[PDB]
Formats: sequence, structure tokens, C-alpha cells
Amino acid sequence: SHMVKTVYYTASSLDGYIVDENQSLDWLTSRDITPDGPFGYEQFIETIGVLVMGASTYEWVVEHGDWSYDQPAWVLTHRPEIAAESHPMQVFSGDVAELHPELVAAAGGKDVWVVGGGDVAAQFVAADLIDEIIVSYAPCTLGVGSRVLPMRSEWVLDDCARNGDFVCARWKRPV
Amino acid sequence: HMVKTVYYTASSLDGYIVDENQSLDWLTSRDITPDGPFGYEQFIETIGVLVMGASTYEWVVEHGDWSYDQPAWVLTHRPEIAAESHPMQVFSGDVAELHPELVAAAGGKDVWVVGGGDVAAQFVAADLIDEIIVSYAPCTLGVGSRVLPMRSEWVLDDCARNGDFVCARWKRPV
Ligand SMILES: NC(=O)C1=CN([C@@H]2O[C@H](COP(=O)(O)OP(=O)(O)OC[C@H]3O[C@@H](n4cnc5c(N)ncnc54)[C@H](OP(=O)(O)O)[C@@H]3O)[C@@H](O)[C@H]2O)C=CC1
Ligand SMILES: NC(=O)C1=CN([C@@H]2O[C@H](COP(=O)(O)OP(=O)(O)OC[C@H]3O[C@@H](n4cnc5c(N)ncnc54)[C@H](OP(=O)(O)O)[C@@H]3O)[C@@H](O)[C@H]2O)C=CC1
Ligand code: NA
Repeated sequence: SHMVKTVYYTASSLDGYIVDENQSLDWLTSRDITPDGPFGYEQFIETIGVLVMGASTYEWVVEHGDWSYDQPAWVLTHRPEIAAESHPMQVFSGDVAELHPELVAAAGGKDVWVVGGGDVAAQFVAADLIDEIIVSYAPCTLGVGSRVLPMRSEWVLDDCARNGDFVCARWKRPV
Repeated sequence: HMVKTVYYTASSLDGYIVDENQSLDWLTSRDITPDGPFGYEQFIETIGVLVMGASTYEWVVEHGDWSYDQPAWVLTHRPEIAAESHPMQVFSGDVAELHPELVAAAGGKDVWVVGGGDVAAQFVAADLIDEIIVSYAPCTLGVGSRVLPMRSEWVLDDCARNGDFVCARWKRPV
């Protein structure tokens, strides 16, 4: 029970890249993870009432397996045609600060999850709307790729914990 | 024991060490606990030799703000940069060539690869790093010198909070 929080929760290489240069997540997919442990997906997703993601993140979701989530989803895109029948969603284009009160209203008192990518998260951080960042670092470097949070920003560390092959850490907005 | 080679460095949470203005500003007013988990004091006592790039050696001499009594090797093509105040052996070339000498001078303690990311990557590429230990500061930089600029795979040992920092240690697969 809190005011609705907006949280950016993502996996990353230990050196700060999500997606590699070849546009894939193979470095992520066969790692040990414990979805019911510390910062695990099972406890996290129960707190969440709505998803928001960019166009590439949405395309990745509709093109790999069939990740099923119960919450409504918003996609930041100039391309409505991306919509797949397997993943219905609401398109929004423009300033995320205008979208944010609708996400909070659509979340049913639960939290807003910023799925990615780093450019979408930075938009929310530049509008001052991210309350928490949760990064699960995989035990590899990539050197190059999409950056986890491509800007200058300051946070307060809450804590970190190992979860399988991952280092999971949560930071909070300074007050 | 077996002499290990360890890359131990601070980084922003998003993977940059030196910022775009060539400074370590965002690092210096942060709470850390030297004798805590992965803290500097417990680390340094396991170290018998240091090795670092030219730019790191220059900042250390110019900020003159840090002490050490292990012997130090500096990877530089400008052996002119040496300061009497911070003694060191110059080496240039393939670090795989230098690494037997570091290990023999380590007196059975470990070799600390200080930085930068480029120097760490040359060791990793020659399969010479046994452990990476990164202390992540609670900030992002977006750009700057990369913590480890190459593709590599590791096994996670563990992480722990130390003051403002997330510290984590990964090991070479064996
Ligand atoms: N680790 C994970 O959970 C997963 C990661 N991947 C994702 O693949 C992504 C690719 O990276 P990145 O490029 O950062 O991708 P994003 O998913 O953030 O997509 C960015 C694109 O979204 C559109 N967009 C972003 N902001 C707005 C806006 N305010 N208004 C309208 N359109 C906007 C633009 O596309 P356009 O103009 O063409 O519409 C832009 O190119 C990774 O970042 C990662 O998140 C994939 C699956 C899972
Ligand atoms: N650990 C930390 O958090 C600290 C970091 N620093 C900072 O780090 C920064 C330096 O980082 P970075 O720029 O990555 O540089 P490095 O310290 O790794 O130095 C890179 C330079 O060292 C030389 N070099 C590298 N490899 C070799 C080789 N095998 N043989 C011969 N010469 C070699 C080259 O210089 P050349 O050919 O000219 O000799 C190269 O340009 C400094 O700007 C400093 O501010 C400072 C204090 C603490
Ligand atoms: Na609505």
C-alpha cells in the first residue's frame, strides 16, 4: 500500500547495455534466475498495474516466444501498425509527462512499470517521474549496444542481492 | 597461494569510469566503508603488485592523493611520464609478455589491474584476469570511458552494498 510508484525494471550487461549490437538478447536468455527470490519477477509483477515501453521493446516482445502479462500496455511509437493481435496495446506519441497521469489512472492503485528501452526510461527521468530503478546485471560484458540509462542522473541506493546468475540492485529517487 | 590477477575499479551504475570532462568528480563525495565488504583496505592487503595505463598513472601523480608500497608497472610509450614521487617500471606491448614478470614479482600475493578499461580489456583478451570487482556508484553518466569495453563472460561470485555503492565480484569461468 503506497501512492502509485513508477519503476524502471530491466536486465543489463554488468557494463550497462541491454540489447547487444546484433539486436539480440542471447547473452541474457539461458542464465540461472530464481523468479520467486530477491527482486525476482514473481514478487515484482504482482505490484504492477500497467506497462509502458518503447516501440523496439514492443517489437521484441511480439517476435520472441509469448510472454503473457495481465496488465494493460502502452507503447510509445509513431507506428500504430506494429500492433500485434497477440499483444493488444495503446499507442501514445510525444511527451511522456502528458501520458503519465493516464498510466497512473490505468494502474488501479498498483504501480507503473517502464519496461524499456533506456531512451524511454531517460524520458521519464528527465520529466522527474521515475521513483525507482531496478537493474539485474547479467555476468557478462557487451562493450557496445543500447545503453541502460543514457543520461546524467543521481539516485539513493536501497540494496543489492544476488538472484541466480544476477546481481540485482534497486536505487530510489533522492528526496 | 596461486597468484590471482584482479581488475578492481569503481564505475557509474551504467558502466562508465572517467566522465566526459576527463574527471572523477561524481565519485569523490560518496560514502564508502574501506574495511567493509570488497572495501579498499581489505582488498589492498591481498595485493603484491600494481599495473595501470599511462592516463591513470598521470592522474595519480597529478592528484598525488593516493599512497601504495607495492611495486607498480605502467603501460606507456612515453617513459618520460615517470615521477620520482611514484616509482614504477615502464612496459610497452603485449601484456601477455609482461604478465609472467608481474606474477613473479607478486611475492605470492595478487596483481591489481588498476585501469583504465582499455588496459583491463587487453588482459581479458589474453585470458589473464581471474576476477573483476566493480563498485557501482548511485549515478548514471551516459557517456565516458567504458568499464570493460569488449564482449566477455564470467561467473558471479557475490555482491554486497558498501556505503553508497553496489560492490560485486565475478570470476573467470574454469
Ligand atoms: N531486457 C528486456 O526487458 C528487453 C529488452 N529488449 C528491448 O529492445 C530495445 C531496443 O532499444 P531502444 O532503441 O532503447 O528501444 P525502445 O524500445 O525504447 O524504442 C525506442 C523507439 O520507440 C519510439 N519512441 C520512443 N519514445 C517515443 C515517444 N516519446 N513518442 C513516440 N515514439 C517514441 C521510437 O520508435 P518509432 O519512432 O519507430 O515509433 C524509438 O525509436 C531495448 O532497449 C530493450 O528494451 C527487448 C525485449 C525485452
Ligand atoms: N581506477 C579509477 O577509478 C581511477 C581512474 N583514473 C582516471 O582514468 C583515466 C585514464 O583512463 P583511460 O583513458 O582509460 O586510460 P589508461 O589509464 O588505461 O591509459 C591509456 C593509455 O595508456 C597507454 N597504454 C595502454 N596500453 C598500453 C600498452 N599495452 N603498451 C603501452 N602503452 C599502453 C596508452 O598511452 P601512451 O601510448 O600515450 O603511452 C593509452 O592511451 C584518467 O583520465 C584518470 O582521470 C584515475 C584515478 C583512479
Ligand atoms: Na485509459
